Amino acid sequence: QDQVDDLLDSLGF
Amino acid sequence: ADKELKFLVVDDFSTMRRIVRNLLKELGFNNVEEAEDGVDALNKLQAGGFGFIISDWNMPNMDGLELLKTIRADSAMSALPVLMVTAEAKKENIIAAAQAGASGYVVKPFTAATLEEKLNKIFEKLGM
Repeated sequence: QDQVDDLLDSLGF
Repeated sequence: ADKELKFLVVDDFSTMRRIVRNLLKELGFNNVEEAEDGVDALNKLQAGGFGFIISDWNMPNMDGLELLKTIRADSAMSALPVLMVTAEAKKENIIAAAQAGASGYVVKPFTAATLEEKLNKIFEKLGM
């Protein structure tokens, strides 16, 4: 969840 | 973005299409059409005028990712904003969406506020 969220944030989603 | 931007909402579940349409209406976007899967979506896109696509991830005949790639590889539709909607955020699916050119990626269900937020991120990025 934390990781999924950070991935989305890094990609601009 | 223009209030009259024509959206195409794609999902094989009619209720979800209605809900997304109602959320768009709540934000002032009234020009909305629907498609039941990727094939149906491409068929209606051939008609022209569309300015934004919101598509579910899992649909029969042609799913969301397949629809997204088709749009991005098409000379006339290649730049159309495409917001992908999924039942579950997964690393692999997120990376796949990025590779294929998704403008956005959001998990359903979502509120009007969330939708507005995702649309505005895309509009800003594209200078719309």
